[PDB]
Amino acid sequence: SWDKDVYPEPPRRTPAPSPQTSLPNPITYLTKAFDLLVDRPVTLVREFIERQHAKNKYYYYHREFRRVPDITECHEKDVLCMFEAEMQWKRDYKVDQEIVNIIQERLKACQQREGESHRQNCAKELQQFTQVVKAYQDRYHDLGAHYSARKCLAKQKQRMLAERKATKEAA
Amino acid sequence: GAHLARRYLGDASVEPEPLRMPTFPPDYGFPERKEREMVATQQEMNDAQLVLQQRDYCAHYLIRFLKCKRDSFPNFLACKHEQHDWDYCEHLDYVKRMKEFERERRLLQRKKRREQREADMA
Amino acid sequence: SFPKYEPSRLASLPTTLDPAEYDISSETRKAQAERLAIRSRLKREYQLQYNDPSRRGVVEDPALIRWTCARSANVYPNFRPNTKTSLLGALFGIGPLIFWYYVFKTDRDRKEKLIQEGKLDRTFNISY
Amino acid sequence: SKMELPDYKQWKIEGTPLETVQEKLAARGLRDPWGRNEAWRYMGGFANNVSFVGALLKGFKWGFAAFVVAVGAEYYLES
Amino acid sequence: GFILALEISNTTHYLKFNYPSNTFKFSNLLGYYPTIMHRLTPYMNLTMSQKSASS
Amino acid sequence: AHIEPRYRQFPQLTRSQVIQAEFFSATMWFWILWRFWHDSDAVLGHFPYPDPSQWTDEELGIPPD
Amino acid sequence: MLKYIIPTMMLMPLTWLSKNSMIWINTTLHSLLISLTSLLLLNQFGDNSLNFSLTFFSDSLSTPLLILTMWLLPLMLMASQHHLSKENLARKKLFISMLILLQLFLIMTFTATELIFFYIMFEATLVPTLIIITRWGNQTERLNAGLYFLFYTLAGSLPLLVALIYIQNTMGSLNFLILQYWVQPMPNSWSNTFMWLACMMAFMVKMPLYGLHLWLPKAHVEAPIAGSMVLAAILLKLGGYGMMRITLLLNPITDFMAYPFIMLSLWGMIMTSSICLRQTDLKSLIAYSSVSHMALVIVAILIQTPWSYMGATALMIAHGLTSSMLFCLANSNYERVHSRTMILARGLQTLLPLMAAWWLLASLTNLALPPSINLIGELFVVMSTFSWSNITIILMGLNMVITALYSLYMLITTQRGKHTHHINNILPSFTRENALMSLHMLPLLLLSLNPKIILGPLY
Amino acid sequence: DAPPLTLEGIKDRVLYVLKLYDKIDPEKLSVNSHFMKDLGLDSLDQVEIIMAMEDEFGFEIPDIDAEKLMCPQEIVDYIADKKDVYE
Amino acid sequence: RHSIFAFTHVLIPVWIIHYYLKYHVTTKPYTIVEKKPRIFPGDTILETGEVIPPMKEFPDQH
Amino acid sequence: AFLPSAAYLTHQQKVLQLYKRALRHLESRCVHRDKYRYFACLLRARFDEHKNEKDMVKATQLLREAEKEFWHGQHPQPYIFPESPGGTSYERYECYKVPEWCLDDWHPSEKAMYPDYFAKREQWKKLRRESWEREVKQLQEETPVGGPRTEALPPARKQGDLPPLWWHIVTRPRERP
Amino acid sequence: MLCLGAMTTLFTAMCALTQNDIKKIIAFSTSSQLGLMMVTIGINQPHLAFLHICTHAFFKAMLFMCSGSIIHSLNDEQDIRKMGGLFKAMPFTTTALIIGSLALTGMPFLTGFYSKDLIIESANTSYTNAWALLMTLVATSFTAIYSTRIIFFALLGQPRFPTLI
Amino acid sequence: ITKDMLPGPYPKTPEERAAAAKKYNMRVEDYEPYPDDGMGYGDYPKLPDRSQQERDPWYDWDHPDLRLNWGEPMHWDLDMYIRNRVDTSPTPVNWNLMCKHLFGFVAFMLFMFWVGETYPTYQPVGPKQYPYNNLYLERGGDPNKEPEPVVHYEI
Ligand SMILES: CCCCCCCCCCCCCCCCCC(=O)OC[C@H](COP(=O)([O-])OC[C@H](O)COP(=O)([O-])OC[C@H](COC(=O)CCCCCCCCCCCCCCCCC)OC(=O)CCCCCCCCCCCCCCCCC)OC(=O)CCCCCCCCCCCCCCCCC
Ligand SMILES: CCCCCCCCCCCCCCCCCC(=O)OC[C@H](COP(=O)([O-])OCC[N+](C)(C)C)OC(=O)CCCCCCCCCCCCCCCCC
Ligand SMILES: CCCCCCCCCCCCCCCCCC(=O)OC[C@H](COP(=O)(O)OCCN)OC(=O)CCCCCCCCCCCCCCCCC
Ligand SMILES: *C(=O)CCCCCCCCCCCCC
Repeated sequence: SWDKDVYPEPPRRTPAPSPQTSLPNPITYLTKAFDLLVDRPVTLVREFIERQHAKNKYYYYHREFRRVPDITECHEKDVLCMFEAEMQWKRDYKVDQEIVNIIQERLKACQQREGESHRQNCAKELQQFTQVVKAYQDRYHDLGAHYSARKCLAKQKQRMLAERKATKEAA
Repeated sequence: GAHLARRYLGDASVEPEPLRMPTFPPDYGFPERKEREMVATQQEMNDAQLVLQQRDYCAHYLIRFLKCKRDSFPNFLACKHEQHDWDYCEHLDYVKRMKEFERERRLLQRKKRREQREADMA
Repeated sequence: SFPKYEPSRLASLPTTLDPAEYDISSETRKAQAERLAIRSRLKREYQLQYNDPSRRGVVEDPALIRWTCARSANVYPNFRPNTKTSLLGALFGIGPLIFWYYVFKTDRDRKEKLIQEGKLDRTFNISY
Repeated sequence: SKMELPDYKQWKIEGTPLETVQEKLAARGLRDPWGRNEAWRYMGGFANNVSFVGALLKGFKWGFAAFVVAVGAEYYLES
Repeated sequence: GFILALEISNTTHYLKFNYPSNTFKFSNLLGYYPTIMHRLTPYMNLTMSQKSASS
Repeated sequence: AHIEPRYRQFPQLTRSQVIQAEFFSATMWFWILWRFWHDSDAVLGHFPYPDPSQWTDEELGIPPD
Repeated sequence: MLKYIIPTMMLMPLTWLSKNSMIWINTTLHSLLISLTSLLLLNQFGDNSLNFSLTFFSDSLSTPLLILTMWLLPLMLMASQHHLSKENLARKKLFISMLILLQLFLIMTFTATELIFFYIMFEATLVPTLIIITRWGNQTERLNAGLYFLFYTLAGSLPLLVALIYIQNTMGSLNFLILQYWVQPMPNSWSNTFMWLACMMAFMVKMPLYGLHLWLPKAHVEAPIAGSMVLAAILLKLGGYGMMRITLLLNPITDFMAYPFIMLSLWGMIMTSSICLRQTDLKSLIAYSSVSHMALVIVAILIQTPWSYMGATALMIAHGLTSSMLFCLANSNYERVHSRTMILARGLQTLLPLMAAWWLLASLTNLALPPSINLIGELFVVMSTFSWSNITIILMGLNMVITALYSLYMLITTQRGKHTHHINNILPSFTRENALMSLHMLPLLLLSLNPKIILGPLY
Repeated sequence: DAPPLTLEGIKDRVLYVLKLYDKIDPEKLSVNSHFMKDLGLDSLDQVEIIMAMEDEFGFEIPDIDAEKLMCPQEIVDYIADKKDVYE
Repeated sequence: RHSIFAFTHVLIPVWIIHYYLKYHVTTKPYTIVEKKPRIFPGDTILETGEVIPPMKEFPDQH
Repeated sequence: AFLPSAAYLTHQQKVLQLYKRALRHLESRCVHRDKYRYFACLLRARFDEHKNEKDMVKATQLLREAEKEFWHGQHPQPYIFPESPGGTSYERYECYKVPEWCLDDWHPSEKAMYPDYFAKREQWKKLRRESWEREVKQLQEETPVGGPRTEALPPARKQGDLPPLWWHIVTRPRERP
Repeated sequence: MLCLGAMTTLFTAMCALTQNDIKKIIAFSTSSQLGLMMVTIGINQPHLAFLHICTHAFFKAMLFMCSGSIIHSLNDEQDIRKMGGLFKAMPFTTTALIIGSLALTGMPFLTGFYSKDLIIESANTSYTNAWALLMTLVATSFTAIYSTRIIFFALLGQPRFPTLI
Repeated sequence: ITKDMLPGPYPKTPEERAAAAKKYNMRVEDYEPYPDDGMGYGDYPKLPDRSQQERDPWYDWDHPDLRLNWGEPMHWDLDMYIRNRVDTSPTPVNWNLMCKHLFGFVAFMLFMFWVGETYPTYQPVGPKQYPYNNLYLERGGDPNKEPEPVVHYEI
């Protein structure tokens, strides 16, 4: 399974089946046939496979990268420090890519789940998507195919000079 | 389709433009004109997942018809009454829109007679 | 009377509406007979090799080899740089390069000028 | 295997529109030498084909009968 | 449409031979569209594919 | 036995193709007449179309000046 | 990378000590073993390239080209062993030695950490290719084709030698890993303009650029089949590899130096594709189609966006497999009719149905049928060029019409229609030939299942 | 579907179409009755006979072959050769 | 062996696809995302028991 | 115009071919059989009117304006027979017409499936290869100097000889393989 | 979409009025129906267009199957001017061709009535390009014209096919 | 094949023209070369620029699909004038009349679509009326802001 906080679903409210006609629908009989013929043998096979899993339990681990100094506190043309800064920046860039992918999945799942009233009932996912796309665009857009932490730092410093000039002219 | 010939081949100053009307106030000619009553709650037609074209002033019959259409499955021919109720109230809404159109055309005739009377009087 | 057929480059004149089709003159008889003789000699030269049991391969066609050699290798040894070829090589060789250069250059100057003025709607554009 | 062709003497153009064609040709001094070749198309089972409203109303009689029976069935069955 | 085309179909049995109009030749030769566009547009490409670009 | 080819004459018909063709033609006309008997408004009209010129100025609010 | 260099060198005593009936089987077997071993290079990371030593390194750009290079050698040995059957034994071993030497030069061309060693290997690949074309080519024009192939390349590459030694004297190094971190911006000057031309024009010739492509419809045509396979599938891609290594150092001047050359490809891929509509020579049609496909790679490297580099490296790998299979199909008909004229042998689906199925599959991969990696590279380049300038879709989309129109014409002229009557030596498809077609097509179809390995260092 | 033609069946059909032609008396006609010499017909009549053969058997005879089929046996042999009868 | 087509081509694929969707696809988030079911005035929720209140009384038109 | 045996069409041949093309296009215009039969006898009368014209310039002129008549009165989509050029089924089965020499390339395990057929093919191939030299020396002893004049071929003049250049006419594929 | 669909459904149904190959006539029929589908997308009725797809599939595949039955029964003959008299000779194909032609033209309460007629009722009663509606109606008349052209030359009248049945 | 049967330079003397015509297997009176403007044709014959569809289909060709004989001098654009490609066959209607009719029909239809767009048909009705301020929250309006009250009355 997954975490319901990073992949949120609201609680499901299905209505009770209230038949008006006396004609029995084929869907309930086919659901009973799918329970007998399909779901129970698959369940038995998965229980067998899971017992064979439980006979030999072992683990893997999620790798933790400790934070090395970034590109701002590396001396210029010092490859032993700015190498580590660049590798850390590439891993942060790949993780930010996956964050934007998570928010896209949230947005698309909200659209399909809310169905016809999706424009009203998915304003929060749209707003979080807009914020994270704005942040990703201000951070990594237009760096080129030869992007680096130096390119990203230069873009950030250009944006900060533009913001400082815009603040100074508005005072 | 005579109104197309009246607007295109006649004059268009007395004929109402479809894209921008009513150009007259809704109280212009009415003592205490009451609003249209919306039966279905906004949350009710929100939770019925109706199309936004279908969330008009007569969607409560549509909610009744869709609940009938769900509850009477597989007998798909068993909700003609609720369908005719919704179709009749959509018909009444269409008659109201025709009444708005004819009201605007008659008030443009009134304004035409007003300006001709003001030109002939003074 | 009847509308005369006006032949074009891609819609040629019919065989029956050509006024040279009805030539009974002896020089046209000689030309048609000599073309018949050439065609019959080439036909006989083909189908002697085509009907050979000992032959197993390709009846080579020097007309075909001649056509491919004219289309491929004979073009430069029979080229002369003159007025016509120079104007056609400048018109068709560097002309479209200049044209697409100015089109794409004007488009990218307009787009870059809109982007660095904060005018282009680049709201969700993060794949590039 | 061996197929027997029918007689050639049974194809006569009298009573067919080939007769009208031959009469309008003899009205201006002509004669129709391929009439008996075309005579089989207007004779036999391929004579008297239906009209277009008879083509559309194929099976209309039994359909109308089944309609009246079903309307009477639902008119009695409501009671 | 059925009535007008039944009239057109019943006139086919008649012994009247007219020359075809430009309306018939326009409806029958596919609005003249594949007769033009499939002769002209490949020509203008393929000559340009040999005289201009290749040779 | 399969159909033998014939020459310049009407071909052999099976009983089955004739009765099935007539049965589906009768099925078509039964369905057309049945649905025309029951629905009768998808063709001829569902609701009456009101005349706007017959409406009073009182219900549309046209004060006489 | 020495675990691949030494087996490739041990292929030389493997072919010079084999018995006279055994020199194809042993080299095919052990070159397939080297190609199996090549998959260990897929130890790639999301941040760090696989950096073996001071001399050799392999990122996710060099790795698919290495796998394709080490896979192409057994396929060239299968393709070339039929028409060299009556060849002298020692000349047969010299041919195999030139192919082995070319693989050896290529697998340390792509892994060269330092750029002048890249240049030495990059220009060392000329000599076996030149010898294969001019010695085992079939016609008279192999000598002129060897002269054109040598002298466009050297006229391009000797300013690259001067420019790389200039970078060595200025930056202090030509290590690519050092130059990732010490790269200085290249401003606008005439000195930097000719710096850019000297760094780029060699790879422009090797791609080839339109207008500089003239060596290719001779060198790809006059070569034997192993020569055409290695020229189309690998040796064009040295230009794109070297561009992706060298445009790191050429910023930001590239953003206005790319403008003529982008035009030269965006119009040129319209022209050469149009040229493929009127090619009577089938092998020349495949050559001009290779120019047409590499023009998109030139545009994608010059516009230098991530989608463009991913589509460019996908299109390089996909075009390597596709054009190699197309030349092998053209040779499979040349070994029967002994003429490269496409209109000669027609209606071959009536005579060779399974080979016509291979023709169909290679045509569909040539016209970028989804979800093949031909379409993946094609599509990503089209996305990045639309983001570059929106009008370019016209020159993209029109290209994708003409790219279909010669691919199926090649399928219709050769395989469909009435068969030629006077040609009667059309043997059935040999097992070697169908094996060759499958060893091209089946990796090209399996790479659609996992395309992330052929999408470069910035996937 | 597609019943196989034989020489006897083609001969029967060709002579049958020629017995329904009102410029040939059906008692003088045989398999070798030459149309211009024995039956005394016009070249226009020979063209109409070959066109009736085309409408009978359903395939066009070209004019370079139509202007040389001058007896019914030649027509039967031509239809035989162009349809490969007695396989 | 009379209805082996309903066993090999249908029922064994229903087994394979149900196992694949139950224990590999629905165990990952947002892979099978279903539209939430339609709720009417007068319904009873299965997961809550909360009766949806019916609509307001109609201004009857006929 | 373009014929294998003759270099040209005679005037009489041109009149016959115009007559046949006019009747086919008339049948395309005049769909029903009685109506076509009426207008076809009328067209036969129009061709019978100028049958006995002795001035060859006048007959050639009448043929020329009759061609212009036909070109104005042609059908835009004339009726084409299905196996006629321009037909719907024209050259449809050419993908199924495999030549005979491909049977030589078969494997002996798939030749052993038909023992009598290939045993009978061997005497056809033997008859062809013993007739070939006799028919080549027949062609060279009968062709005039300067090459052949027409594309016609002589028949087998002797007993035991086969006609020259006969193999790819006799062993052509069937129309429905 | 509205102008393009009305242009297509005019032009192809106009071209179908005078064709003689039966498969060409039914191909112009299906392209005229696709033009009608593009029209009813252009009037903001996508679900009626999809209903017309699902409706159109049945009778148009059946009309091509009836044409193929005729073509195979007449030995690969595809031209309507060599047909006729097949009302009784091919009775089941006659029945199904009449039912398909009436479903195409919009006979009431056959399958084509349940989308196409509604399409017309939505193309009339909408803020529409009026020339597109008028060409849509001219195309609707042309559908009846070429449908009874099929029925008249193929099924009605007298035989025109060759003599070996 | 050898040297003197390959294509060569443009013939100027009549004996060179006659040797060229003998090389291309055709009569001297029928042998026209391309005009010597230096485009790269040389002595190659200008065949009369017809498609291969116009060739006689009932004639027994050496190549029946191409309608082309063995040894026959091929057209320069033979790969272009194949029957899978560009046709030059005579059309029942004149080419200029076809172009005028098609351009007139397309231009008139586009003009009438422009006219009908300028003058659209509609129904004698008002606007469709929606509750809750023309469905403000449904159309994506934010709930923190408040729209102006859109009110519809009975009529
Ligand atoms: C890792 C495990 C992977 C397992 C799955 C496999 C994944 C793909 C691998 C490669 C698949 C193709 C190989 C077979 C075809 C090539 C040879 C051939 O033609 O044989 C005909 C022959 C049958 O014909 P025949 O009657 O005997 O004689 C042939 C006739 O002479 C004449 O024959 P013909 O002309 O009548 O018929 C030829 C016909 C021609 O058919 C066509 O032209 C139609 C195909 C194109 C249009 C339709 C498809 C469009 C794309 C959609 C499909 C892909 C995505 C689908 C998923 C949903 C959407 C995302 O070919 C087919 O129908 C082949 C069906 C499969 C086509 C796949 C796509 C090829 C089209 C071009 C590229 C398209 C983009 C890339 C797609 C890549 C997908 C992975 O086949 C065989 O005998 C099979 C040989 C063995 C096949 C082995 C396959 C695996 C190879 C890899 C080995 C190593 C990994 C282990 C896997 C083992 C699996 C068992
Ligand atoms: C395939 C055929 C075409 C191939 C094209 C190859 C590229 C075309 C351009 C090459 C120019 C020559 C090499 C330039 C190397 C630049 C290195 C460098 O640092 O430059 C900056 C240096 C600058 O000097 P510096 O760097 O020492 O000075 C310090 C910096 N400043 C200038 C600020 C003080 O440039 C030069 O010194 C000169 C560069 C231009 C050289 C012009 C001569 C050659 C002309 C073009 C020849 C093209 C090929 C000819 C053959 C064709 C076939 C026969
Ligand atoms: C919503 C917007 C809607 C816009 C609509 C209007 C715009 C498009 C206008 C029409 C353009 C396409 C039509 C013209 C080209 C048609 C080519 C073709 O199919 O030719 C067929 C021809 C032979 O076929 P045919 O003679 O008909 O067959 C009779 C049976 N023997 O076959 C041949 O001769 C073979 C030829 C092969 C090579 C073809 C070379 C020409 C390629 C043209 C590509 C055009 C690309 C345009 C790109 C636009 C980008 C925006
Ligand atoms: C006014 O007439 C409103 C109707 C829409 C414009 C006119 C439409 C005319 C075509 C439809 C009716 C056809 C009657 C034969």
